Amino acid sequence: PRGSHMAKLMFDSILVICTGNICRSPIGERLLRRLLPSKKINSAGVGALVDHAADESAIRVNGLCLKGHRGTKFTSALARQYDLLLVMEYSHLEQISRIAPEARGKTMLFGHWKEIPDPYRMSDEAFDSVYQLLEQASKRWAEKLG
Ligand code: NI
Repeated sequence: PRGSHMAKLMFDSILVICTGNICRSPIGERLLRRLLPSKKINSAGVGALVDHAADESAIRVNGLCLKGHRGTKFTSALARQYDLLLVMEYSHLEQISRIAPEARGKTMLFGHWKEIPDPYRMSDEAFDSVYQLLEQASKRWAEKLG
């Protein structure tokens, strides 16, 4: 979990997790990717829309592209491939413990330095407020990991 130059040794892979894997986690993944170019950053959804491209609204919103993103179901097998798991909603943690018991010990909230709301099927203003949350949350994580 901490706390400096040591963090770079402990976490080289990060799994960003939301519900549908077409709004929140796609954005968070891309944000962390250009902040941590050396790390393995992917995403999944506890109730993902498998093989679905990123949501239209999420795509619209700063200026970063969601290139080649497809919906990915979260599985214990997948958790086994990542040092750190970041979830958007607190409910995800509980659903993670249920799906992958071994992963719970290595999962925290995206924006640990409050949870991020589900923008799915909401106004563009909601996507902006959420995006803002994702960006600043992604920055606090970038510094806390080098
Ligand atoms: Ni479909």
